[PDB]
Amino acid sequence: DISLRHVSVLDSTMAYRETGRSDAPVVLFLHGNPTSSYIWRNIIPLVAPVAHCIAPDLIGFGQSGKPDIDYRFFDHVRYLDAFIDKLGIESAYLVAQDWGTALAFHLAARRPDFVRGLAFMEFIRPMPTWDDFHQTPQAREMFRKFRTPGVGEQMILEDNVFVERVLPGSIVRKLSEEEMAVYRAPFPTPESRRPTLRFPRELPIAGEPADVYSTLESAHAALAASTYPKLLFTGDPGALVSPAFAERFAANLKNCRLIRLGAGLHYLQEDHPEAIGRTVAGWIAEIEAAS
Ligand SMILES: [Cl-]
Ligand SMILES: [Cl-]
Repeated sequence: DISLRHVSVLDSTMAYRETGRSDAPVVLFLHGNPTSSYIWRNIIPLVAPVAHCIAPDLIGFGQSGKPDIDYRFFDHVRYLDAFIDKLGIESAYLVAQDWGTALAFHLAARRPDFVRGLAFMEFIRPMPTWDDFHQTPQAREMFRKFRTPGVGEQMILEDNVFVERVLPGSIVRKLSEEEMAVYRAPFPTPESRRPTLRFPRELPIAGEPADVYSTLESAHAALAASTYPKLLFTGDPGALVSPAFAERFAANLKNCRLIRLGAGLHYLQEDHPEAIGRTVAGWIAEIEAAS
């Protein structure tokens, strides 16, 4: 059974999904834009036998509160940090996708000993040019429009394009009507959609925004030097991560195994939950037995 809980955090509240035996290591699942802990619903039960699974809804997403903030990357850093402290988590495996990987990389860079292992996919990295972002002309044009004043507000705040187009368009299988009802539930109003507009405007592309760009460059330098166990999952063709890029990226990290899932785009949990869950569970069991 998965439980949906709430925990007071800073000036607001955060929801999180929880399951697993509490005497096992913690695994923290970190979603990105514009999902929530719901995207881990078919993975968490498969890791539950070996770990204490904790999957928060980032502030402003899912069933978490909606404080009056900018929802910058650095805001998410503060709320996630506060969430981890409030639950008393002193060390954890991290499982992450999209902006959840930026949060995971930055957490690991600040507290390297916190990470028991990092399983990541479809991750954010500093992108020196627009040619380094994604793979398709239509994605490049759309995210350029997100980052254009006025245009981005119309597409995302008024028309909810990140939830209604980018999310189902970046998954191979068809989402059910109920699944899309869940994913749009946090975002019924223009004002509620602010976090899904701020995130693409935070993506580190061509040096902007400079603070995120610098921060993720440092995070990736720490990642490259780190020696904790790592799993990089990839889809084909993928989206932010192509198979060929994943192969080189993992081969240039220390202690990183590459898992090729097959047909996938950006939100790989919706196309390969059992492969991801079973692989993570076996990887944790391996690492825990090795102690
Ligand atoms: Cl996600
Ligand atoms: Cl984004």
